Amino acid sequence: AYDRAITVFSPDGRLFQVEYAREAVKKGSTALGMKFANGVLLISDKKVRSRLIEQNSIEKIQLIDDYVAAVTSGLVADARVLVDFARISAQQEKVTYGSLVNIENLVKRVADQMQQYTQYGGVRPYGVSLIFAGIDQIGPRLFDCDPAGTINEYKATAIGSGKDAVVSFLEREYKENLPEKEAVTLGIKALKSSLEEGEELKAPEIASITVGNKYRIYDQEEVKKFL
Amino acid sequence: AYDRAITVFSPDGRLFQVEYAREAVKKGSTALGMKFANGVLLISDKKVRSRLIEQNSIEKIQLIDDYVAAVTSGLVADARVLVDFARISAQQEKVTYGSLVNIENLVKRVADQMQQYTQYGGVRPYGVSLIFAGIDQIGPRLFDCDPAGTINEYKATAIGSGKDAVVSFLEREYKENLPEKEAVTLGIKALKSSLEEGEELKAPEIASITVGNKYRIYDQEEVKKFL
Amino acid sequence: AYDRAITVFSPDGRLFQVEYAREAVKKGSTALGMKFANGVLLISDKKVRSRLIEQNSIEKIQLIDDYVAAVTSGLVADARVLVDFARISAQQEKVTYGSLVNIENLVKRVADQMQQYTQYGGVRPYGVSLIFAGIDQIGPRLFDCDPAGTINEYKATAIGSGKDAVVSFLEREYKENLPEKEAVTLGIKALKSSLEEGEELKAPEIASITVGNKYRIYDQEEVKKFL
Amino acid sequence: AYDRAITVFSPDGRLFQVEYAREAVKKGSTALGMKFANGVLLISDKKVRSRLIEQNSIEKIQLIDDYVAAVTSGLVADARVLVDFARISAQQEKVTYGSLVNIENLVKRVADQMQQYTQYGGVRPYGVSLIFAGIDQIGPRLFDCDPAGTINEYKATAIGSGKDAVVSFLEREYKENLPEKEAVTLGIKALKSSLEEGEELKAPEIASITVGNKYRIYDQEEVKKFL
Amino acid sequence: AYDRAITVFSPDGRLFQVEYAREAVKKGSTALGMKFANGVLLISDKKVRSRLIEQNSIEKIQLIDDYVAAVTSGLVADARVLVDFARISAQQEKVTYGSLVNIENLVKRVADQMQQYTQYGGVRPYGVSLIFAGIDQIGPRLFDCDPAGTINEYKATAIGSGKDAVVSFLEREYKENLPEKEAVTLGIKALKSSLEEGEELKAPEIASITVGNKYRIYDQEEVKKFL
Amino acid sequence: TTTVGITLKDAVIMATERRVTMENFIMHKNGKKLFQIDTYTGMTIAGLVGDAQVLVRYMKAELELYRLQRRVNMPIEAVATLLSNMLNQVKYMPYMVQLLVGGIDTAPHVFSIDAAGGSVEDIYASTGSGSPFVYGVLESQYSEKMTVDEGVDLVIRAISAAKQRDSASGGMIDVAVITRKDGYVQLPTDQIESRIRKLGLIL
Amino acid sequence: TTTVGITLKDAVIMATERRVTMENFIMHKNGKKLFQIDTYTGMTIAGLVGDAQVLVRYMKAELELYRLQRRVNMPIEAVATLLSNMLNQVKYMPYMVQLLVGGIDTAPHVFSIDAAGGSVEDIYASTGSGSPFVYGVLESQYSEKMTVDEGVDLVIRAISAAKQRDSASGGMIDVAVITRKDGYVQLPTDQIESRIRKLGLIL
Amino acid sequence: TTTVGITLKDAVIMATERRVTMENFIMHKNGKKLFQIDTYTGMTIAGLVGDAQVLVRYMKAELELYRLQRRVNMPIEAVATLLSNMLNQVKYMPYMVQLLVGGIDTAPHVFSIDAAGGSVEDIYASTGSGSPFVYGVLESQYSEKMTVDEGVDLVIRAISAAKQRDSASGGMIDVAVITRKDGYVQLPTDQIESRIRKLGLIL
Amino acid sequence: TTTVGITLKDAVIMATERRVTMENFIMHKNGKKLFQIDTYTGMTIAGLVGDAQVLVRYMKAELELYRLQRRVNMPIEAVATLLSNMLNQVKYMPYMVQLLVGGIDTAPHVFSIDAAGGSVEDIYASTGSGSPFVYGVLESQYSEKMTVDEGVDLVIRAISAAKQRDSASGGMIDVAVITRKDGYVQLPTDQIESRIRKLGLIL
Repeated sequence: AYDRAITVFSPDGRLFQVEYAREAVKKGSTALGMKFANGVLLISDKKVRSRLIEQNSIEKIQLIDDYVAAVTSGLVADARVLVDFARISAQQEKVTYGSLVNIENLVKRVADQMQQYTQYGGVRPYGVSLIFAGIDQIGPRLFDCDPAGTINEYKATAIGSGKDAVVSFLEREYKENLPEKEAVTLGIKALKSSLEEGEELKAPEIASITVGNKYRIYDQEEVKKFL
Repeated sequence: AYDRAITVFSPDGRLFQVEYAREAVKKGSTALGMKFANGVLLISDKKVRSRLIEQNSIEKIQLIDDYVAAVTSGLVADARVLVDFARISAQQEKVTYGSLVNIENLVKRVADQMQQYTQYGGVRPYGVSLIFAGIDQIGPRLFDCDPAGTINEYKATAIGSGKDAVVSFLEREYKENLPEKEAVTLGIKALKSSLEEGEELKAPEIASITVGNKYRIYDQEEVKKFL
Repeated sequence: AYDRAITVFSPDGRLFQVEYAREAVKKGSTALGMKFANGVLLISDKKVRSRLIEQNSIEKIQLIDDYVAAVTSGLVADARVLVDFARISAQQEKVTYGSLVNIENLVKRVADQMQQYTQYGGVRPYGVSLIFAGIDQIGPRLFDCDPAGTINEYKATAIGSGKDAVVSFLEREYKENLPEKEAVTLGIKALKSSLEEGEELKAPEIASITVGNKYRIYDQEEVKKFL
Repeated sequence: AYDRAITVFSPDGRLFQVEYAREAVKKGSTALGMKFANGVLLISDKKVRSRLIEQNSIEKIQLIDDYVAAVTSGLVADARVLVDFARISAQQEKVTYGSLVNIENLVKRVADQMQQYTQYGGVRPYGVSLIFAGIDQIGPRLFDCDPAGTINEYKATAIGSGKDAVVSFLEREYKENLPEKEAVTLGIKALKSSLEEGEELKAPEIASITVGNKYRIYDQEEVKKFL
Repeated sequence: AYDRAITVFSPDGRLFQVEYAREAVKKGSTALGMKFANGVLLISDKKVRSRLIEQNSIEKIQLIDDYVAAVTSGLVADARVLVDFARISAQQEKVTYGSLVNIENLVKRVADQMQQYTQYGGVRPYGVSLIFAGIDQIGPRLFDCDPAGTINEYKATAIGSGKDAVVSFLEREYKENLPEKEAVTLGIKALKSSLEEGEELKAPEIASITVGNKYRIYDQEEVKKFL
Repeated sequence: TTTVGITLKDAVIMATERRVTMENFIMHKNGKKLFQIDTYTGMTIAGLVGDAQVLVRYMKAELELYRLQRRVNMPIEAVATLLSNMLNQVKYMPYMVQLLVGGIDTAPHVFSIDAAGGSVEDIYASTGSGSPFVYGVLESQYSEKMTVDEGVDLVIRAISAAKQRDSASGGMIDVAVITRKDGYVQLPTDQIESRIRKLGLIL
Repeated sequence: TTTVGITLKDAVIMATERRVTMENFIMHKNGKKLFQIDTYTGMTIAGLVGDAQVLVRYMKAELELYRLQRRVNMPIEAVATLLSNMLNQVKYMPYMVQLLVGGIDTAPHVFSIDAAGGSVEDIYASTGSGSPFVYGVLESQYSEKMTVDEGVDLVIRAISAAKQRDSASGGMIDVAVITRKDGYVQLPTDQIESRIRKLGLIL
Repeated sequence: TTTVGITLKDAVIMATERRVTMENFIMHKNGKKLFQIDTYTGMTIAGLVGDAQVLVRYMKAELELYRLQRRVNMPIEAVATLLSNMLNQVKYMPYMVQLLVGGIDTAPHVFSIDAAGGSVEDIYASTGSGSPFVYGVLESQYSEKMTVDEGVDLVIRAISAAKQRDSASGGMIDVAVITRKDGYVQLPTDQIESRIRKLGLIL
Repeated sequence: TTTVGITLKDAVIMATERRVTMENFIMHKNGKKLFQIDTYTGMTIAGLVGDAQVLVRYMKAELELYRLQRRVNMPIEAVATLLSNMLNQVKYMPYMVQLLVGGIDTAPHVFSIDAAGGSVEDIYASTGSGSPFVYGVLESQYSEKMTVDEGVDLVIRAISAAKQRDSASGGMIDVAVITRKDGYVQLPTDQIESRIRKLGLIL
């Protein structure tokens, strides 16, 4: 009915095509991000499909530069095209202005790219949500972006399948300005609260930055210390 | 039937697609605007989705410059694209003419952008209404704009879910040339008359300007003084 | 059937889509225009939706310049886009030729713009009729233009909901070369003959021009003198 | 079936969309044209919709230049767009060649414009037939052109509702090289033979041209002399 | 099913839309062409719709230059557009090369124009077959071209309604290198063998050329000598 | 070349020489530089020949299309504004021409247009190579209280002075008087020779 | 050519000469260089004629469209900014003109715009060939405590000095005073001749 | 090079030399500069060779397409107007050529077209390097009361004078007479040598 | 023209002259060359007037749009990088201007940009015609241990030296001090005249 085209509103004024693209997000792995004292971090689960897969390859935390990073969930091909568009947009802003002063417009350019395909006929939306985390001249920023293009800045969030659970636990447990070790411990406990027990958390990716420093990926052993 | 394309009139000459886009406006938060003595104000409710949301972030009152401001209701992604188009259009008029002398043509450029997508196939309308408020060289102006593109200048209005309530209370209670404190008190009472009792008004946003001054956002405590 | 596309003739050779756009015209307010001795006038009813509406704002008589004016009926967003296209076209003719010698080609450019969208797929027609009135070097001209693009020059006409009734009253009562006061009195009586009795005529707009003069809007008190 | 698109042949190889556009011609007023001794004439009936219409306005005989004239039947908005295209095309040929040597290629350019829209998707045909009449360096020419684009040169013809009747009477009564008064008398009798008796012919338009002269519109009294 | 679009093959790999455009050809008048001793001729029947039609006008044999000629059958508006495209293409080849050395590439350019519209969506094919006849530097050439674009060079052929009958009689009676009078007599007998007896052949058009000469239309009396 | 246009009481007289060169080398002893551009207005040519004939074709076409679409003639201010916009839309591939368009609508006018499209009114004007001579004699003898006959005599005396004192002008003078009553009427060459032999300018 | 514009207490006076050349060869003894551009502001012309008349047509059109869309007049800063952006969007196929636009909105203004589009305010300005002379006399005699009559007398004395000491200027001076009360009023030629004969500048 | 075209009573005679250079260095002692452009009209060439042959190909094509679409020949005013619009649509990558097109429709004509596209009628015309010589002899000997034989004798005397007194012209003269009765007929070289030996111009 | 910008301890002082010429012929005794470009940074102009005013309009627009979209001011390195990319995207239809943008974000800065878009920092800079004079006095007297009052006295002494020893500069000096505490404050002309009369530079 009001259902099989991006350019058709419902009688209640809804785009079911966009909300179906939002349903595509819920099939991805759970990732989270949170602000802490002078910094911000990202944590991400991974499907380990087999033992023949490379570990040290396609990773759910992607750097956008040395001062913006991002995690994705949804269709992985769309997500890779999005992260590469975000990287090109960041480098264009660096050519034009010498530096990236607000992450929010990098998020806005990515989200306007995503909104543009919820409107014109002959394209489909992007079935991906993203979380951006980084330092700019305002401070630590943390965003999410969704198939509609809606931008939200948060203290902490998730995306993916266990998102609701990870939100609800943070809806009981998150505090501002934690030290970094405590913030990661809270994040790992949050990610464990989304699993269905019996099932156990294999080694997740964690990135983080503090103000005045550059980027920092935990290697797997530093992650093992918190499991 | 006459129903699933923007380019098809009904046998009564209606575009149901546009009115369905107007039904998207009714799902947003209630905002209002009103003129007072030498000035104009905007008040807006907010959905506070969770406690993990940032307060000091994406806000329902948006500045278009230092001498035009706006509130939106409807699809938030479309609304953000609209506010950014309005900002770029205002800055283009400032490059061309040195100043913004009438807000009405900024509203007209935004509304022609909205009307253009109620006509051409392969695009959908914008499911957003806007209220513009500001000072120009004519005086205090206050507008609304809708998914059809229809422009109206008012003394006072609302948009959003509780619009029909907030208009009706103003249809009993609005007077011209109130002092600013009385006008804001009338607006807060108007916004409370749209709630379903038991449910109480959390902290809303209020902006306002008087002639010869610049912009002025109330912080939260100055808002608390009227609750 | 032959029904849901602008580019499809019926087996009798009709475009039902265009005639549905003509049915859109009948939902607007009634306006009329008539020629009198060395001049021409326009009269227009208005929906006053509430008491919170601005009176001194969006008006049904619009100036196209100092020597062409126009009233509209139908979709108001389409009608505003049309009046602005007419203004830009009049100013283009003034840049090219120094003056506007025949109003008829301004009407022809607007009507060709309207006819162009009764033909190409992917656009809808304009659901608006217009009446143009003014002085040119031929004399007083008075036109109407419709969603098909059909141009007709008249002694007197109406557009809108009560159109037929008004036309029928002029079909009994109109005479050429009346003085301006008698012509406006005939027009007000014509507009009253389209109402359903009990319902009474609130303050309408009236504009008029005589040869060798410029434009002239009656203010509300001068209109009250004829009610 | 084979029915609702211009770009689809029937199993017999017919375009029903084109013939439906030809059915639009039959709802127009009857006009005729005929050759006589060193000249050619056009006669046209008119719908007089009301007494409030201007007589001295939109006329069924239109001049294409001081040596080509034309009458139309069908969709009147399309017909006016066609007559204006024919005028622009004649003036382009006069720019290029200094004069119009053959009317036939003016007719061919109009007919190719009409044929181009019986082929490409997303446009509809032109629901108008035209008769061209004039003097060129070959002699008096007389044509018709139809929604398909088919050109025919004749001694005498009609278009419109009574076309068949006006053809059939000429199929008994037309002779070459009549003097002009006899030819117009034959044409008025032909136009009267298409009416349904009781209904009487009000004042029609007649134009005529002879070799070495420009056009000559009969005024209404010179027409009254033949009624 | 596999039926209502030009771009859709059948499960047997047929284009029914093209073959329907070929069924359009069978509703036209019968024309034939044949080679004879150092020359080639064309003969064509005509519908004489009424006695009011001009004889000396739109003719079924059309010259493409002084050294290529053609006859058509099918949609007459399409056929006229085709003959004019063939004339422009012949003149382009004469600009480029100084002369027309092979008629076959003129036929190829026309047939590629016809093939191009049996492939792209949004256009229909040309419902016309053509026969080209002339002298080039190879000798006398004689072709047909169909809505599919298929080119065939022949000794003798027909197109139109009676085509099969005219082919079958030539399938019994045609010899090479006849003198011209005998070849025309054979063609007239062939054209009479396609009629349904009782119905008699009114005056047809015949053109012909011999090597080293130019073009030569029979007038009507020279045709009457063979009836 | 030389042109002349005079506005007087209810008429406007425009006349040219007829000698076209196109080289140094006078080549055509009978050209055409006075064009009727519409049933009540005419145009004179004083520039490069080909560009100006293209201009005359375009203005005939546009004014005829105008009269057809509006059932009234174009005003003289409108045709000069149109001609100025045409010449000024392209001035870096420019037309090297000096146009002079005269005519009557409700009052007589003669407007001058340079190569850059500066339309300007004057009660008498002249363009071309032998133009300052006719400006001299029209400065010395012209009065606005003239009739049509005194006007056309003044015009023939002017162009005769320009033919006597300039190389580029010459040939048989042709004159057209445009008035509201009789419309646009170009004088036959017999009356022109009659006025030349009467005024004592023949040699 | 010469133009002059003076801002005084609540008024602005703009006047020009009327002599257009278009050659060396002064050709039109009565041109038009003072244009009303809107009901409370005017514009003066001191450059190439055709380009400047195109500019006047465009600015009349844009300001009339503005007043129609907004139901209020355009400010003077806005019209000079618009005119500067117009001249500076194309400067490599440039307009060779010196524009001077004056008018009153809530305070009188007269702005000068060069060929490159440098809008700049001044309390009195002048453009054209005979411009340094009127800058001399306006440097020596102008006071901002003048009335309208002393102002228009100063303006006529200025343009009379420029007509006396310059070849390119000349012809009959035309003056228009634009004030907020009576609007834009152009003085008739009888009052201008009266002030010329009164001030002892007639010869 | 040299061309000549003469309109007389009911005929038009056009003749050229045949010597093409293409360098200083005369290179082709037998070229072709006289082209039949349609069954009743012809065209002569006096410019750059390649551009002019492109022009001849285009005009043959356009006039043949015209005769096919309209079943009648093109008038001479129409072909000169067409040729002028063609040369004047591109004049900044211009054709350096001087065209001369003659022919008969209901009255004989010969029109001259310069490189800028200035079409102009004359009763006799000539183009090319050795053109002023044939203008001299056609100014001295031509009368419009001639027959066809006196006309073609005048033409051969003209081109013989141009061959005697000019370097760029030369070679065997070719002449074509176009009349309404017999159409376009180009004289064979035997009759041309006969007229050369008869008129006492052979050396 | 002359500009000057000085970075000292927690402030930046930028001042210009006000005399615009636009000809040789100094024309405007009170221009405007010191522009506030954002609530904590300003820009000075030392080139062609029209191009530079277009630059000021564009930079006001872009920085206001920036502050609106990001709720924070733009850094000075970012605005100079933006301005350099703007001037260097078009340098073959170039802007002939010398820009100097100063301001404070967390530390004061004043950056110089040439016509080719070479942004470079310096603790004091100057542009314009009378620029080497103020570079001389700022080389001789400037110390980075100054206050705001000693700084603005140094600036007025500098521009007074440039007004004394240069033709292109002149007019009334205008100065604006931008600091983080009080923001961007332009000194009124009364305090400027007070410092001129105090420092013994008035004549």
